[PDB]
Amino acid sequence: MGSMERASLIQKAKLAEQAERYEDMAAFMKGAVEKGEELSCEERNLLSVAYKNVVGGQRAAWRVLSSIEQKSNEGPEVREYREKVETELQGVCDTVLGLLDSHLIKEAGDAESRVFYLKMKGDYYRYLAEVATGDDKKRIIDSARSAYQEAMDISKKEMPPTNPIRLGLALNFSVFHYEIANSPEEAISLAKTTFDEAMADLHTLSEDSYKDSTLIMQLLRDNLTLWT
Amino acid sequence: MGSMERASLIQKAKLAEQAERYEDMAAFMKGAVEKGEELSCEERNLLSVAYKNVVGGQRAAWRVLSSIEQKSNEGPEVREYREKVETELQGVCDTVLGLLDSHLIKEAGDAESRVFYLKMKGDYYRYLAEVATGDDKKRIIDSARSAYQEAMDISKKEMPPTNPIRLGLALNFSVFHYEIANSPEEAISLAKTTFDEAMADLHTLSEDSYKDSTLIMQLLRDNLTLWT
Amino acid sequence: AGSIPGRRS
Amino acid sequence: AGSIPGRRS
Ligand SMILES: *Cc1ccc(C(=O)NCc2cnn(C)c2)cc1
Ligand SMILES: *Cc1ccc(C(=O)NCc2cnn(C)c2)cc1
Ligand SMILES: [Ca+2]
Ligand SMILES: [Ca+2]
Ligand SMILES: [Cl-]
Ligand SMILES: [Cl-]
Ligand SMILES: [Cl-]
Ligand SMILES: [Cl-]
Repeated sequence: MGSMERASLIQKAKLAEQAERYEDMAAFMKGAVEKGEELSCEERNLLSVAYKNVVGGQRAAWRVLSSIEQKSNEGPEVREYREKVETELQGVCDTVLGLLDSHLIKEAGDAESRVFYLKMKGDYYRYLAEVATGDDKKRIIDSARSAYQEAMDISKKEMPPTNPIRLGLALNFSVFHYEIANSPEEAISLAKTTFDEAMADLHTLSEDSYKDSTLIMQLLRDNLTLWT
Repeated sequence: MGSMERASLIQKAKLAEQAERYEDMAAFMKGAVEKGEELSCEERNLLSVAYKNVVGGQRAAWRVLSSIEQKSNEGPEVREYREKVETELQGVCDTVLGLLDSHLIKEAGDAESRVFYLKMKGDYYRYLAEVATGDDKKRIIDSARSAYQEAMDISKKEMPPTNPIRLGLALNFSVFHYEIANSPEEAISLAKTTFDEAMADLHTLSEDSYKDSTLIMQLLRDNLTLWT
Repeated sequence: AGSIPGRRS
Repeated sequence: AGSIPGRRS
């Protein structure tokens, strides 16, 4: 996307989201990132929404195919096609991780940008961990954990307990604990403490901020209900 | 897909449909067609379902973008991106039409295959007509009409009035009349006569064939309700 | 106005 | 178990 203006890439990313063309949206936002300038709050959201949708479709397909593959092991085609989807998913995760590493994270100094990008880093290593089975599942899990932990440490120091980025980070780290790290007690403890500390901070918020925070707190509650 | 076995392509097309990976499904079925053998009834359905989903997403996106573009004419980005999606849609339609012409239709001798492919030909010219605005909208519309008409003529001679292929052909030709050819009276007349002649043939059908036909007759009725 | 859904196989 | 939906912008 080197020949397109940064502002045109952003505008077309918004159009692609309206058209539910998330592959296009991601390519436009990748081009915007590669312009080398930092991203605004809105632009960070566009980047995240685009790749979240793309990899979300790949994860859903991988789970369908992995389930069929396991039912068959109780020709090579099911395995081959699951492998193809898995390779494409890993390529998307690697692309996002490459954008964070070159050079979004190192230029992100404010808590809102740095925590957001590090949560992203944890998320895309978590997606890699979901399909990892070889000599590097452990290293991938530790890469996810390390990114989440750095984001957690910054968010505790720099953000109020109701901050939506802080809440969504804790939500996803708790999912990491439950689904990836085989630590359901840590997952439940994190979700509970996150919810309770946000509840106690709600009195400080405007009507609109209250709606933003309580919406995410409900997602923590839904998980706790499923886990207990 | 030249290095993959025909049977493997078909098997992977079915897997892709289960995974809702319709772009993959279409590429697998394109590879199967290019093996040069005729397609079975089930295989024709896979080909049609794959490309119907792919172009259905492109049509939906094109309509979103075309609507935004018209609201702006009351920078070049909206037009440019609508043009990009439109070009991709036209490429998919051209690909399907190329498969029908090389060489599905000329080898299709049975009514069930020949009517199915000619209905397909009408459909993909109709999709081209939906976005056509230049010196060839008229020729594209006539290409759609001609394919539909040949399919109609064969289906009247060779299929019972309740045959699902015959019913779906009449449904889509009636949509062609209403939406493309500016002939709503012809659309309503075709849908009514198709429905009434199918109703009179239902007594000949098994319980399962009855369900298949009445389902499509309801689609004719829904259109008539919208059009009258 | 609905054409035939080529939704599922 | 639900992660944060990056559904809409
Ligand atoms: C990392 C991150 C945190 C928070 C959000 C967010 O606010 N998403 C919108 C939303 C809130 N509640 N639901 C169901 C969606 C995104 C990313
Ligand atoms: C050309 C064509 C004719 C008929 C069908 C079909 O039977 N589709 C399945 C269906 C029936 N009723 N609905 C809502 C879907 C496909 C293609
Ligand atoms: Ca510039
Ligand atoms: Ca062979
Ligand atoms: Cl494959
Ligand atoms: Cl900075
Ligand atoms: Cl464009
Ligand atoms: Cl033949």
